[PDB]
Amino acid sequence: ASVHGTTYELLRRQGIDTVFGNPGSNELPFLKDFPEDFRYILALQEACVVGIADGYAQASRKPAFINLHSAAGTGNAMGALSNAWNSHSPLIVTAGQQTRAMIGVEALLTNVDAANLPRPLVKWSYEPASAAEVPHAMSRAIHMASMAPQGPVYLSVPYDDWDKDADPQSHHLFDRHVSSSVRLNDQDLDILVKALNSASNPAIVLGPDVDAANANADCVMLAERLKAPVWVAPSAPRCPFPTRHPCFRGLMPAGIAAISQLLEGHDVVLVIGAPVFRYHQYDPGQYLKPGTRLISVTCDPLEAARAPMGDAIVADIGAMASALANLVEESSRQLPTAAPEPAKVDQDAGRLHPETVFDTLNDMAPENAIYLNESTSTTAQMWQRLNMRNPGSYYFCAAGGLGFALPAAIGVQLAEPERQVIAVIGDGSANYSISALWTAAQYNIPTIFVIMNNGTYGALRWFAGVLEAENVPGLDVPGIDFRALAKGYGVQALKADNLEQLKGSLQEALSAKGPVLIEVSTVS
Amino acid sequence: ASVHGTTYELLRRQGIDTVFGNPGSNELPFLKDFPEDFRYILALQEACVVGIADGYAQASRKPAFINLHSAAGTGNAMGALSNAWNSHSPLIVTAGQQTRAMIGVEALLTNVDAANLPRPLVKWSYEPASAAEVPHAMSRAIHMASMAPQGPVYLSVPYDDWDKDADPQSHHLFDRHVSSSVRLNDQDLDILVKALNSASNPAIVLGPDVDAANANADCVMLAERLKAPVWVAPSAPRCPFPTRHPCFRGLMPAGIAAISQLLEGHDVVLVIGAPVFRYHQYDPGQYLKPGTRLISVTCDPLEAARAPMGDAIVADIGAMASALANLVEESSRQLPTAAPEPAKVDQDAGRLHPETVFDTLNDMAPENAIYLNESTSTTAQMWQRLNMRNPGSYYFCAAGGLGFALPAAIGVQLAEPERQVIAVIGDGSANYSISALWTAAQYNIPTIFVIMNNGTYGALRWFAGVLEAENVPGLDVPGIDFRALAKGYGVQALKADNLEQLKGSLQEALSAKGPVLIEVSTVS
Amino acid sequence: ASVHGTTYELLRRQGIDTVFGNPGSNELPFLKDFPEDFRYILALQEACVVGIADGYAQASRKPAFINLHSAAGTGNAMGALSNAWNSHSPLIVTAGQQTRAMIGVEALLTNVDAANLPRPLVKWSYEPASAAEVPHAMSRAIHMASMAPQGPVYLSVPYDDWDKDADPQSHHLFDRHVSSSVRLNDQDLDILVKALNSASNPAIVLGPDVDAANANADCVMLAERLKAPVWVAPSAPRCPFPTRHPCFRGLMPAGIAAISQLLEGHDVVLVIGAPVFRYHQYDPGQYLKPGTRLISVTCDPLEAARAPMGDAIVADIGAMASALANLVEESSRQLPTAAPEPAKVDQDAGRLHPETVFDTLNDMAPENAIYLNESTSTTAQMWQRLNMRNPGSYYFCAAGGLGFALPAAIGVQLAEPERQVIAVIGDGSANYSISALWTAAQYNIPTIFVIMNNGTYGALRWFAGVLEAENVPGLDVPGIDFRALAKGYGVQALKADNLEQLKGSLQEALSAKGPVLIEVSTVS
Ligand SMILES: Cc1ncc(C[n+]2csc(CCOP(=O)(O)OP(=O)(O)O)c2C)c(N)n1
Ligand SMILES: Cc1ncc(C[n+]2csc(CCOP(=O)(O)OP(=O)(O)O)c2C)c(N)n1
Ligand SMILES: Cc1ncc(C[n+]2csc(CCOP(=O)(O)OP(=O)(O)O)c2C)c(N)n1
Ligand SMILES: [Ca+2]
Ligand SMILES: [Ca+2]
Ligand SMILES: [Ca+2]
Ligand SMILES: [Ca+2]
Ligand SMILES: [Ca+2]
Ligand SMILES: [Mg+2]
Ligand SMILES: [Mg+2]
Ligand SMILES: [Mg+2]
Ligand SMILES: [Mg+2]
Ligand SMILES: [Mg+2]
Ligand SMILES: [Mg+2]
Repeated sequence: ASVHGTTYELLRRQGIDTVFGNPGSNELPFLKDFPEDFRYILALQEACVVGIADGYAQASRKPAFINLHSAAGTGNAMGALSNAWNSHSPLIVTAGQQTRAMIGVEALLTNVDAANLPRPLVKWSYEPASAAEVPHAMSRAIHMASMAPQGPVYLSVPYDDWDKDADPQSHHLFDRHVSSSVRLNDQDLDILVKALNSASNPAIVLGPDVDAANANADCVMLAERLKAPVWVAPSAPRCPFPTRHPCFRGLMPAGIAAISQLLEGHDVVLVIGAPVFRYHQYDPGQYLKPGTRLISVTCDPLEAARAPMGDAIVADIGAMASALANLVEESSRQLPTAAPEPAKVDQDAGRLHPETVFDTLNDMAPENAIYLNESTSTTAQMWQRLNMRNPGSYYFCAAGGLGFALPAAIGVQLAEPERQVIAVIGDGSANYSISALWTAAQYNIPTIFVIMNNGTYGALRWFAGVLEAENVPGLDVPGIDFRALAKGYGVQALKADNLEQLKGSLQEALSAKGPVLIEVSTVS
Repeated sequence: ASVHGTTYELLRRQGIDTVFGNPGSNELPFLKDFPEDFRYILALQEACVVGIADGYAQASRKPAFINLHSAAGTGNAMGALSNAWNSHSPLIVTAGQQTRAMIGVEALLTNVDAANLPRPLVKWSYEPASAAEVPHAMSRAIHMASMAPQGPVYLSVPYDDWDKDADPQSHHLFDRHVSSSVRLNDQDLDILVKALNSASNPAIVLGPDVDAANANADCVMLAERLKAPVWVAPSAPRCPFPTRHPCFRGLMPAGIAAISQLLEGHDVVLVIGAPVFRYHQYDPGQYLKPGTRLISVTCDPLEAARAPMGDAIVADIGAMASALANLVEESSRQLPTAAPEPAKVDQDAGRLHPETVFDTLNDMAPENAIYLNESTSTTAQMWQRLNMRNPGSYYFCAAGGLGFALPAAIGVQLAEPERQVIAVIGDGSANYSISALWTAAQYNIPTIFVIMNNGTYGALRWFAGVLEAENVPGLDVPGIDFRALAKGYGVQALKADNLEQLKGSLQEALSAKGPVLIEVSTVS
Repeated sequence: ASVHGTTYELLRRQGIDTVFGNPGSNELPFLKDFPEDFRYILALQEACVVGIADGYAQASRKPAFINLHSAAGTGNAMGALSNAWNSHSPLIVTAGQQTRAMIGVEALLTNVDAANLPRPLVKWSYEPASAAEVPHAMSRAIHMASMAPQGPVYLSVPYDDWDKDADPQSHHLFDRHVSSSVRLNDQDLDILVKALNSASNPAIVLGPDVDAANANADCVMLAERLKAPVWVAPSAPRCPFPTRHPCFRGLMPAGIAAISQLLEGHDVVLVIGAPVFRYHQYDPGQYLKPGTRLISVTCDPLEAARAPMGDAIVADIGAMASALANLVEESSRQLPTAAPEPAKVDQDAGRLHPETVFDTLNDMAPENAIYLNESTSTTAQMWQRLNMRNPGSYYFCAAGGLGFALPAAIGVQLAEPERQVIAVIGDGSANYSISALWTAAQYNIPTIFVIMNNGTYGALRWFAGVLEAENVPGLDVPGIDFRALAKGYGVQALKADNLEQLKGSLQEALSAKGPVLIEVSTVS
């Protein structure tokens, strides 16, 4: 069989039925005779292609397959790959290369030294040495993306390879299964369990790999047994815990001093599925104050190695959370009391406070809504004001790279047609991947986009305060008409200039059959 | 003095007065106290930032300075860097890094293994080992970008470096001059001149480094003296010769067979400032037929090494073109006859043929117009139908990466306020860097954008023919309203649905004070 | 024709007739049917292979061809490649790779991600995508190594490629010539010449690229015309000037302060063919004192960019030295006074002072001897005490990596059979590449090896003084019998335990027909 036929058979046998792409000449021999059991999702720029695929992979908890055009297409996607690396997203990024005989003369569209292009943002990067072994290289890519710690991989394929005969041993690839579903050996697990049972004032911190593993419910059980407060680790890309559960204590600020203050007094701190820690802002102080032992469970050796404190165990989050939840004793300590309800902020008949927007969303959205956040100055309020009961309910750019949420919201909605996706995106952030809107229109993917328009890069004004930076250019973005941008790409466009309009526009959007963009005038 | 103060002094002393950027926290300590003799040009996404800077650099024939945000911002610009590499654009790309103390824990916005990120698309990539040596690193970056063969470079700077004391010997950097303005030694130059003088039927092929060097007029003199036909090398990123000069024979098709047939019969072919050759489509045949000797003058050792045929000389294009033009004898052969005028294609009262669009542009645009091309199915007709008499009159994505022309047209217009820039961009290509429109509106940069809307990726339909590729998904882009997109970013939007409307809209756009977008309905 | 046949034809047509190698399975399809007009030089370890080839290339002023075994062979040679990079040695390093079909499974002897292995120590590194284009890749490698600035390159070739059919257009590669023989344009050259003519107290500093270009005689004329003192730039890999010419001022110490003190009072300093500057030890101070302008002529853009001071011109050293020597005016100033003769140090009838050894060598060696230095604590004395009148008379590890001189002395002797090579090597340094001795015995290459045995890493004891480092382990190397090592590899072994024995052993060695090693007992 041809490399083309064999490769699509491998993909379908490994569970893949969707190609996210932006096409070019080097990809036509791969895309031709596109099989009837596959679907192609076109996006108009490669940051959008990868963002959509990323959302889809994160929500589906399965690998997503991408096809880009040579160096220029790969290059346009590299900011998106930076986020995918930090979120451990299983992305198989393929890019078409020139014919083997043209690479050395560097014909137009040659991807020069291709394997090096996406580094250091991929787990594995490769250009096969022969056409016949392309299916083997694709198998390697699929498994490298899917094994813990999951992440993006890159495969560059010369376009003349697809019509060649595949290695006739390729069929052994089709049904290979690779497991990383491992947990600490019994002897050492029993020791850890005794340490948790012996703690007088334990605390738990959860990161995004909990939600990726769907270990949320096991973490709820563990927190209830230990009667322990639970925080989400800073710079959170996902939500690993029901945010109105009595044990929940919210998002940790991404500051060294802020976090060691929160942990003080807790004799054992158990961190599960997070780096230790994804700090951000300048906030100097102690990593960990005296009297606290930290134990980290992570799926990623790189995280375990770089932690500045604590013991670590490298294992599967799902398997470890399930084991701990079922082995620890039920403590007779008092169960924590829930955090108080957020205060209502007064809202006059003018521009909307972000607190008003989140309170209104929480009042009106379905209880299984999925939120994406790229409204960078309002994250703390978002976490306080949205009740997110279910797994898979929150996404935020895991490497801080803007241009994630708008396309990712489309991919999430494609993966989860039964759950309403609502992306809350600042006016600045919306531009990075604005053309992704077209894909929602074209494929009638009913994502709701809430644009928080205050005319400025607001979070950068906050950082300017922290960093004592005055006379800084480039912080204001006046003169963008988001309803016109939405019309440009075929998406229904509503406005909300006051609270009454916000309520009406959301009511309408939640009743719509296609995607809807709401431009909200928010306070500066 | 501080690293901040010393670095701005180095930049101004080296002739830099403009920063193209999209800001973030790691860049605030660089951008604060922004000096009064500098200007900042904001763009909304980093492919746009780099495209604008690239157009500015290419048109101004001087380095452009860029400031991006860590890995995510750098990553978003990597497709743009692929084009810049191929066009030898002197781009100084700086990116802010986390504090030195935070890199090791990989805080959010740490650019991990930063120097490797932009490779292989840069000449030089570096992260300084100490704050005090940041000015030295910047000096190295400036000169690496500016020396032949010019190209992009990358410097990653931890944000805590800017407030530190600079090396007190940094002042030696300020006025360093580095020259690569070199040409072949007299003995070997005389040998080359004799070979040209005795050729019976010479031909000349010119590439983009001729236009970069402003060697165009010297090449006209050389062609007139040798009485030689002149072609532009394939996949042309720039125009190196007056396109209605009698010697001019047009753009070479980017095909191996096509080019060897054109050169057949010419005993000596002199290639100046081009790779040998930037082939593209599948078009197998001989590189060079018997009876022809090829001599290449290139500024780039990499080009010289990879040519499949001919002798090469690595030298400055300006210096070599000037020397040759002034040393060769005047041949008594007949001057080549000018190419025939293109035929006027039949045009009814409906959608526009591209030939009609180019004929109308050529009739109406000023003689010193500057064109950019990202209308990928219409390039051959564009070259035939636009009379471009002056240097610096044409730009096309040098690596074939879409998303170049829209932002680059803004940078070119900023560099050349006295020359009307007209970007001819397909409906597909327009989306890659659509947000760049905002920069033209905000800074009132009066670029004209002509969107050729035929609803499809037309060039990919053509490639599908050559590659015999049927049932290919993703080739159509219906449902984009470009007038609404322009309104979204504050750019005046006109329509042209037929020839009368095209004439009217162009007359208006040529009389406008700000940027204008014209959406032209073209034939499928 | 086969890839094998075509590749050997390319090598011979490009002037290569010698393969330096250590063989393995992946190289047998290349080495089989070895052409009768080629010679193979075997060495027993790959650092030795590369060092021998390096000496041969440097002395012959032409590229040398190397064949190593996969990753392990390449890896064993990487210290040698570090020296080759710094000396701009034109080395074509080929390494055999596994068959294409086995690279992806990573069979034993697969060179994984091969092109990245030798980086950053090579100008170009590549693994061809198709067998048919291996001759093209070899052409690229030859020209990349040979173009200014010359340096090592790497090509990894799957072993199944050699028997495949070569691209039948490969014959266009055979006679390609690339010239980098360029110099500054007339206008700017005349400006430089006027600045040199107007200088009141010029100084000249010369580096290794002068000797590589055989520009030595032109630099002598330039110095005589300008009546200027001449230094050799620090950490000198080669000798660019007659060391007893009256202008010669010796080797610059490799310290920042030391060099600015030496240059004080000189209004113009012209540096030719050197980095500015290859400092070594800690010696902080001013790079250049006020009142001194520095102008650097270098063949290497990387050197020009990183200099912390001065103007620079990137051009061919041969072409520029010849041009300047012939254009400058004869100065009316007095010629510099020759340096005084070195003093004779007291020498008893016991162990030899190094000064005694060098004085004796200078008294006895032929005037056209070629010296190599890897006696690290005695370099200053060697430069003061050896009269080297001719080009090509001195080599020292250009990156400071020990293991160079012993093998390189064999390659230099192979390249220059009419000049006696004398390598002066410390007892510590001798061990790094000791097995190279076998190649001298086997091929009867009559190098003389003078081992300076003082039982210690003496230069490191000096650095420990500068760095105030006490209680350092590993500085002594007692108990090595060099006469036994020489016998081990079949090289005649003599001793010199006092001055009379040194005189006798040198007289004998200079009359020998094969290689000779002399173990000299030197003071500690
Ligand atoms: C690709 C990329 N470029 C720039 C930044 C820096 N970024 C940090 S937040 C921010 C402002 C975002 O503004 P907006 O989306 O309007 O939200 P606000 O801060 O106003 O709530 C910027 C530009 C980034 N993180 N990623
Ligand atoms: C970044 C990037 N992605 C994809 C491609 C492949 N590309 C080749 S031409 C083309 C179609 C462009 O369509 P349009 O601009 O409408 O012009 P037309 O071909 O219709 O004239 C595409 C998508 C590319 N070259 N660069
Ligand atoms: C590969 C390598 N390893 C270690 C060193 C460090 N090196 C600097 S000089 C020196 C001592 C060499 O001793 P010897 O050759 O006996 O000469 P001496 O210093 O005694 O004159 C050492 C080990 C080096 N330069 N290169
Ligand atoms: Ca067990
Ligand atoms: Ca905002
Ligand atoms: Ca189109
Ligand atoms: Ca000249
Ligand atoms: Ca010693
Ligand atoms: Mg409305
Ligand atoms: Mg990279
Ligand atoms: Mg000359
Ligand atoms: Mg390496
Ligand atoms: Mg003997
Ligand atoms: Mg003896």
